[PDB]
Amino acid sequence: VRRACYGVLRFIMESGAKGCEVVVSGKLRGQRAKSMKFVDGLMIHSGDPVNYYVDTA
Amino acid sequence: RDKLNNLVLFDKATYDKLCKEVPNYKLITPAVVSERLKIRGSLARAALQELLSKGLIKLVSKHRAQVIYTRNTKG
Amino acid sequence: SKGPLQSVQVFGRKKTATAVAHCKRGNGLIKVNGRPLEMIEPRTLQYKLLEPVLLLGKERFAGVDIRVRVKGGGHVAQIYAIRQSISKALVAYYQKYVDEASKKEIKDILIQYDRTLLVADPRRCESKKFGGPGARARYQKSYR
Amino acid sequence: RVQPIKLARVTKVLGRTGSQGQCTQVRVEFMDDTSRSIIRNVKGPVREGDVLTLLESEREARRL
Amino acid sequence: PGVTVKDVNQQEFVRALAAFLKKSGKLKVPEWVDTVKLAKHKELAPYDENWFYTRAASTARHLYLRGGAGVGSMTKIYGGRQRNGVMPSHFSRGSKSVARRVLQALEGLKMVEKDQDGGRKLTPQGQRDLDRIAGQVAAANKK
Amino acid sequence: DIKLFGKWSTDDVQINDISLQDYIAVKEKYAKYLPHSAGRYAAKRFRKAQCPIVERLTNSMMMHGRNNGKKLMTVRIVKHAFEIIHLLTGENPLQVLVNAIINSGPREDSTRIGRAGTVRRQAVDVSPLRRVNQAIWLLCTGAREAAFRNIKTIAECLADELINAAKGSSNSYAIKKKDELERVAKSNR
Amino acid sequence: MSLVIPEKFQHILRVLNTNIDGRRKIAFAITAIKGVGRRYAHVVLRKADIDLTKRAGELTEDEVERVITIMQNPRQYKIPDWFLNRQKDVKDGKYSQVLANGLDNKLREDLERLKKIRAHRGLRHFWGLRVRGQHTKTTGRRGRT
Amino acid sequence: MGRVRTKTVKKAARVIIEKYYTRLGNDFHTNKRVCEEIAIIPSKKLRNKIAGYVTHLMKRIQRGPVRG
RNA sequence: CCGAUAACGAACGAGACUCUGGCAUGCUAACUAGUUACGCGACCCCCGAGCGGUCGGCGUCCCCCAACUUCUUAGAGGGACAAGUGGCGUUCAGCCACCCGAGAUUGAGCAAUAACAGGUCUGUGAUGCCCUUAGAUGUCCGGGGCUGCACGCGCGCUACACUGACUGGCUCAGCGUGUGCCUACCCUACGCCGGCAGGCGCGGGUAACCCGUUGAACCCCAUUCGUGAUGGGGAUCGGGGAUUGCAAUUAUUCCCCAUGAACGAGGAAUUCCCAGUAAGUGCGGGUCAUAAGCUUGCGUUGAUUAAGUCCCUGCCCUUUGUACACACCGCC
Ligand SMILES: [Mg+2]
Ligand SMILES: [Mg+2]
Repeated sequence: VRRACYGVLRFIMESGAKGCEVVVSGKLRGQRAKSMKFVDGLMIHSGDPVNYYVDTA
Repeated sequence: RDKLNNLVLFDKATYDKLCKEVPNYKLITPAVVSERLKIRGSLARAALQELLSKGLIKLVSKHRAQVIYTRNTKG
Repeated sequence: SKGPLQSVQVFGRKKTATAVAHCKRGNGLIKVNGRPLEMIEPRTLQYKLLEPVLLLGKERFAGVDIRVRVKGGGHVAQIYAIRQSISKALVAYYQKYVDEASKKEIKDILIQYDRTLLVADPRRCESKKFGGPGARARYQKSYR
Repeated sequence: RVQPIKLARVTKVLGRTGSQGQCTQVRVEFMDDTSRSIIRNVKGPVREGDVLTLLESEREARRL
Repeated sequence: PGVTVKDVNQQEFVRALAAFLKKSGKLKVPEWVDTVKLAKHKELAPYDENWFYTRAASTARHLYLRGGAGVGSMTKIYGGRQRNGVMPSHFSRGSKSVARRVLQALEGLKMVEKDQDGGRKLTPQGQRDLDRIAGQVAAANKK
Repeated sequence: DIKLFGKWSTDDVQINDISLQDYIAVKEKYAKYLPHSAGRYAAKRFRKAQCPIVERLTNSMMMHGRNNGKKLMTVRIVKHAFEIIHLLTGENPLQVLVNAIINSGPREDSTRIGRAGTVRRQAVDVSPLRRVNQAIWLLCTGAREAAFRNIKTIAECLADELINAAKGSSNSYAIKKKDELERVAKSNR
Repeated sequence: MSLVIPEKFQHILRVLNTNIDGRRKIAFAITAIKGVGRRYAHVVLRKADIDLTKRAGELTEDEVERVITIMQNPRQYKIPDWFLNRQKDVKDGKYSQVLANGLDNKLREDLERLKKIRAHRGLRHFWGLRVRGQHTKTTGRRGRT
Repeated sequence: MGRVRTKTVKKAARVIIEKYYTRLGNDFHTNKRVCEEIAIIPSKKLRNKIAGYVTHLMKRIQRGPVRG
């Protein structure tokens, strides 16, 4: 998972963008669920412009 | 202060008092005359327009919620 | 004789109640919704309607015919819309038909007594939020 | 033997007092004697220049 | 001397015209007028015995202001406040039959006629009578 | 000239002490035909001072659920009350109202958060604005208390309250509470 | 005319099996009788042709019994059939109206009818619970504590 | 009160003055038209705030040595 | 934010942003919106007014056979920025008052890093694991109950009255909705019967066209009641009539006639709130075959108090002490 996320983030930044963030949540490693966030570049969260600036999947 | 058992119909002992002193003071209103004469108040309202018909008491307001009368001009 | 095209239609709005004062040249006459100014529903607040003609005299209204239509709001908002319409139509009439020196010396009389006769009230209402029964009041919460 | 009721005029506003702001503390001067001046505390909103009554001669004055 | 019902108090006008209909015995009064209530929301019977005349006067004055209004429009106008007992109060309309019979009787004197579309309006005869009655109440109010 | 309710001009009234002339608005500049004006007086501090006192009383006369927006009923109540006091006294109602305000304003009060002896521990003189506000509020509350359950009406209760406060009788609720507040403040000076 | 009280004015009146107050208006004084309601009074007086503006005690002796028989015999004076109480009678089908302790014993007659047939409503009435299906979770505790 | 500007409007105002000082004066209505062509400002509510701080700075730059 | 500054160069959040409200007699426009004027009428007024008054009566996109967009609708734009003056300020960032202005602080949405063993596997054909799977925890049908009542608490609705109740007249709003893929079920004008809920026949409307000029409530004006648990209150309960459905009993709801109970402003305590605000009065929508004492957006009438504070309850930053780090509901 951690290698794949780094590869995906590298591909996204190489395609050309101001920033990207990926969040993976679930039963990683042990039974206790843990969430991993890999964020880089500029990344807004608030206001109207986020709708036509970020793509959420 | 338990009950007031006011008068719904005049007896002579109240009507004679009505004839002389009711048209003798400025602020004559149904509530004031009711508390002065121990009358019901609907009777006061009726007698007040009877005194208006007699014409010795003037009206000022004629309102649905506050009717106000007065004595005649003297001096 | 029959000089035409001397008339204005000036609106007055107050709390969603808008009133248009059709000011027309003619005999001194005032009517709203086809009804005389005195022959009107709010006998208690009749003085507010009489206020502009009281402060300006029927002499300034001699060549003035006013027909006011209202199609919105409540009752007292309707009153305020009507009186603001009368005042605004009169000042517009004096502005665009005679000298604005006269228009100014009639404007200042209104503005020195009641500025609402010339400027509408910005307040209308406020949105009610989903936190309580009112715009700002909240539902009574308890802890036990 | 009884002190008569007198009036004093506010000069300048100092600030609030009473650990809630429920009373404002202001400096006042006597209209009877302009040179005569004290500082008092008053409840309710006060702006400068207004004149307020005073039943008592001198009550309290503290440096916060 | 032009007198219009809109130029005087309507509340005095309805009394004035109710007096006219009271003295002019042409109203087709049904037999249950002493029993029913004017509205579903109204708890108590009317106090005045001439309430039918008053309703006829009021609806004549309303048809003067605007025509074409049917019985549904009449009962919507004459609706009021239902206290709903312990439930929060609401709005309710009046009795349809009372307004229907008042309107029907208004054809009897031939001052209200049905329209080409829905509802009924005033005849020119009624338009004459309304302002004719308005003239005397205006004269009384002035003097 | 203004003829409030068509009569009772504000030209003939005066304020006996200069401590209240700045706030009472019975002057010709603050003279109004009718005590009903949406003046937005609550939008800023000290803006209610220039508001007419009659309008202030009209606003403050509605309380306790039943009356919270019935301004027209309040205006008719004030009109009838002023007519009644004019009948009972023979002079201008506005002067009676102003005198009632002056004789009802409590010149001192008391307030503390520390451990008070009886009610409040430190006595403090009030502002003139608080004087006027408490006078109007006390008059309204006294009229309402008098008329809570009895045959008398609001206009007449307001009338007797104003007359008692204007003359000074120690019988009006407003002046009674005024004397009580002054006595407690005097005890806890 | 706001005249004086007549000498033959009764401050209370004995009607049927109860008493009313002559000090109040007639149309609400007669409502003191069990079974006689406000609308029922305001229709029987209109059909019995009296003046509403007068009080109770100055009704004449013949007028009292005239009102009594008017209320007691509503069918034969154009009172609408839908204005009564015991309409479409549970026992004898007659559209009658009862305005006395006859109403009380008729109500008890229906109550014991329900008890004898041991219906749901009868059992609920006998136990003192609610009968119309309203919730008893948080109300009706005054009758117990 | 509550009318303190942010670096977003402060940085832009300083830059445009020292790039276009010969085209600016002490009139806000003039400057707000000046800022239109020299900068693509996405917001009407921003261009006038940008111009307003310029006039505040233009008063001071004509008097003394401002940091710009 | 200015400033200093072992920091520099940055980024997120706040802000900036989007929606609404507030001025736009400026523009574009309008028979699914109107306004003025004209011509017919209809009535009043006629002594005589005669451009007298009213008309939500009829016409002027019945295609040549009036103009206009103010009022109505919605786009493009503008307008407000501490812009100007005076005062305070390191005269820096900024603060106060005031003129002119519609507005000199309109409300919302969005909303960082990180975390909670906070809630939902009863939203999903989101799902691991476990359970069951034919006498089933699948699935259908009949019935019951989820409402059940010695008792306690929470959110609410109506009340205690006269600033009222009732009766009659007068009279003004805005959100938003209306006939169906399955899916049956719309919003209602008018006319007649009945008192009523309702019934019948005719329409309009898939919609600024019809309901609907949304003739609402409160409020306003007149009448009666008259301080009496009373004409305040309408709880419980008897009987009768309709509506919904296959089905109303444990009353779906609604109408009418019956009784009028506790309640006379409610402790110890406690909630929310600064202007169109609270509060009174509402209207729609949601659930709906029938349904609102609930909730949600919008209207109407409309305040007293205050432009401060750490006193209680909490929060933010710095310093400080720590034997706490499951973090003071700690440890001991
Ligand atoms: Mg009775
Ligand atoms: Mg933000």
